[PDB]
Amino acid sequence: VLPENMKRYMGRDAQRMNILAGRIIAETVRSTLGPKGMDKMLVDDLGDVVVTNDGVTILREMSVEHPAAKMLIEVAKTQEKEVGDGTTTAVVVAGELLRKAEELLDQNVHPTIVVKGYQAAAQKAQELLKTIACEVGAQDKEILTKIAMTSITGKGAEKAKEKLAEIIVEAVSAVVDDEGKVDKDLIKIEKKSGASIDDTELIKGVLVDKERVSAQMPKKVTDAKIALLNCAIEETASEMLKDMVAEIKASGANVLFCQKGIDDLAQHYLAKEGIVAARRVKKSDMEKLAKATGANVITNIKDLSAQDLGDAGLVEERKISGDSMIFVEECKHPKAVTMLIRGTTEHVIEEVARAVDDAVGVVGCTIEDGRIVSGGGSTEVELSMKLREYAEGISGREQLAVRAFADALEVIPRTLAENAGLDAIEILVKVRAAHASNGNKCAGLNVFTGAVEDMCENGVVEPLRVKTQAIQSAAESTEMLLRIDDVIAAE
Amino acid sequence: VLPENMKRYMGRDAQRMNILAGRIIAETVRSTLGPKGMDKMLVDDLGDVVVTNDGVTILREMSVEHPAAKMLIEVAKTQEKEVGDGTTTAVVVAGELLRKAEELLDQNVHPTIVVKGYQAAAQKAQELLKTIACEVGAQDKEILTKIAMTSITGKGAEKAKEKLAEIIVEAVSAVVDDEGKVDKDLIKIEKKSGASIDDTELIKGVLVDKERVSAQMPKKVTDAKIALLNCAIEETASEMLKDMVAEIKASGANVLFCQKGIDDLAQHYLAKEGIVAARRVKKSDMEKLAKATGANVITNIKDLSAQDLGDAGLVEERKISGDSMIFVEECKHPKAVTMLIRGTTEHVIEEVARAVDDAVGVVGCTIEDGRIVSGGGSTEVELSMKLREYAEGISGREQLAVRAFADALEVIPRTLAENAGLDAIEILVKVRAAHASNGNKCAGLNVFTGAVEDMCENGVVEPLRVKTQAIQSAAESTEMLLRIDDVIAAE
Repeated sequence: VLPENMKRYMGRDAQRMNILAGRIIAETVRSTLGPKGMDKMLVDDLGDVVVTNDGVTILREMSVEHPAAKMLIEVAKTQEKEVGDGTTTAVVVAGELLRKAEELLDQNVHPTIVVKGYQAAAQKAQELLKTIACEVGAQDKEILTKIAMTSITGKGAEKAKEKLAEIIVEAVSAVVDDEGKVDKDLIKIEKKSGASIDDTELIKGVLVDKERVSAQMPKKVTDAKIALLNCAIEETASEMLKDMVAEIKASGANVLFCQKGIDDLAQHYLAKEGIVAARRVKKSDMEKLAKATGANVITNIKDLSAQDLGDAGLVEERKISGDSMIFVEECKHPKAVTMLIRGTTEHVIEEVARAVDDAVGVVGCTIEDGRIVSGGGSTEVELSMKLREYAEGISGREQLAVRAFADALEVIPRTLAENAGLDAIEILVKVRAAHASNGNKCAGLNVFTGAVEDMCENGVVEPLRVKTQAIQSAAESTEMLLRIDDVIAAE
Repeated sequence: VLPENMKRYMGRDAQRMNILAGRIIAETVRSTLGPKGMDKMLVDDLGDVVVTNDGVTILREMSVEHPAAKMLIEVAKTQEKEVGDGTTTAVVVAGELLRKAEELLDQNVHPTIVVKGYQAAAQKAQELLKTIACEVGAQDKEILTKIAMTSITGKGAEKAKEKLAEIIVEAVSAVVDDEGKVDKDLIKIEKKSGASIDDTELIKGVLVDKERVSAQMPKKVTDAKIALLNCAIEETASEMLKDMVAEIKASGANVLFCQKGIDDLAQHYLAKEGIVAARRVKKSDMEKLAKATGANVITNIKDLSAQDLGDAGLVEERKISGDSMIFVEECKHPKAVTMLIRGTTEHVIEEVARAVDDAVGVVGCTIEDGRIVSGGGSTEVELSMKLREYAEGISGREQLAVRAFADALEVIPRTLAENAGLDAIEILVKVRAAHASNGNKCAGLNVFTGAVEDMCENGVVEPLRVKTQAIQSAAESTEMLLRIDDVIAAE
């Protein structure tokens, strides 16, 4: 009757295997979300040994056995590539969810009915998540720097947060054309040693990774006409390589970045005339230096010409913490802007590089939705006491659906209390009571002193595409995994 | 007396082996049919994980042990080649039927007897299944949509049932010649993203997934003379390839679709005159472009010529969902018709394409056969109560067998009760009672409210192709399988 891999589990047998798998990797992930947790150390196979707190990776490495348990990576995985933030959230409440869906299924529910609850309480939840929404519109600066600070919390520096959420709002407020499309690609993040957390600056242009070629070429130009060649100023020795260099100084460059190198004796001519030049320079390089400086990007070094060519307000080669790089400031029309990040080690620079990228992301969310929620746990307790009262509206089995799915929304505000060594059942009361009466806004779980607070007036708050995706893609993922009743296993 | 590998079973020994092999099988797949059916998770040696509801590939895969047990995919396998519908039917009430034929076999009686009831209860079944007939005409609209929607139930969308059914009945009622006959190959099924459920349409013609070869070619032709050139437009570079193109523009091709395509230089000749072309277009989008436009399909290009030639109102290359496709509407004489289909992903599409193709197979039989019946258990419970009082008719052994074959028909209707988690006892007396009385179209078992139900007056009803073959194929399978009673075994 079957063959090829076959040991077979319906009903109880089934329950066990899909609950244990999903419970598992929740426990995994429970104590990594927000201010109150904690670090994990992986090791595979290659005996290789790897500290991390962040949920995707964490289930990536760990070669899994449970196939059912494999379909749950899948649901943290599609929350990182998309939005980013909330890996954690989508998933954890995807295992909790399921525990609670066990108590029932042991009431012999018709798995039928329990889904007929958590669907109509997904849906309603949409109508809830949308109103607690405390609308503040798109380019208001106050709030931009409260969505940006929350882009920077639980992090190796949330400290900076006020200087990492400023030159960020200036750098996305400066990129986006026709209010309501929201571009990342544009904001590069360079990371150099020396400073503090607050000496991060926003050069209206492009800061690349580039020496001066020829030691010839003046180490700084004033009002410079930067060229872009993506393609060859290599030909083989004497003549060819002279005709390429005397045609750059024919058109109008002082400044040249070529994605395709330089020889010796051709930088000697470049520096003969007062032309500086930057070798090997990356095509990442190229496009940024194009919108910085103002450039239309060419093919070769042989089309290089002042007209497809830029305008730039200072251009020095600056050695910065024992490495040379090329700056390109005062930029006329930056689409797209680089933010210099001063910094600790490469590790706190990188992070203030990621505490902008996911800041520009998340504000490219308050362009397209200029909603703002709910200071982490906040909107949960609100959804709580609404959707409880929603339940007294359904009737039948779907009663017992929607009640359970509210009371498991208290999962996340709970653990972030517990992790915090707090009395849960006091605060819960504190926050719930203060949310029905203040609003969206006001109604928080602050870690610190331990009591309900204005994540708003702090503000401490996060974008709205974050909360939205994290809950939907999670919620419907764990009702798939709900619903397979029959496991015939095998490799 | 018997080789190698040996071991031998009758009666006790046997009956248990067979039955086991029977029942397991069934147990498996019972809980999968109807409103109420649950997925399954296969896995082979290879490692490959696999999620499927449908009986055939269920038993396909799962590499089975017992050679009697092998005789049991044969019986879901035939049911899928012919109609499709019902795989689950034939089979499950194949192995139930075997459970109850156990009670009597341990009764001692004469298999000979048991069979002797089951064949008269087949044949009188026939007489009952052509009365519960609620008979309409075949090219009516009402009952065309009912057939249509009952081809589109327990599925991915069931949803768009009513939109799914509209454009399928106008696609069938435009195919058929000489109201008797109900061809399938004339209805293509094109799948793109963008839309909702209800907005899928019926292009009186053919839509192919090919974009314009040559980027001179005019991107839109008004009153166009489509060519069909299966041939080679392939010659060696220069000359031979030109007078191949210059022979298209001689004829009166505007518009040209080649089964083998177009080199280089040829494109840029095509595109120089005004002639659009589509390269490596299958034999499939050949055929249906033929019927689409009106063409007679030809050998080569060099034949592609005015009269073998078509009439289409509209031919634009329109990027849809991302992707660029060639439309071919305004179709004078479609014998055969595309039906453009918008939802979701890949997946909601390809389902609406499969919820049409079964919808063109089961309207190809109320052409067939003229004739309607009531899903999920009008016909079963009605057989029940009639075949029951046909027992007290018969006298003998046969008694015993006709009773057990009726009470077996309570099977299906009842599981779909249990699976909704309702009470089967109170329903089955309500729908029996309702069906004696009101009629063959009207005594149902709606899972949703729970209660007996005018199939007919909702619009949930199924073809005839359908219940006819699924009860035949299955009945006389699983009494044949009764009747081997010795098992000598080898590897």
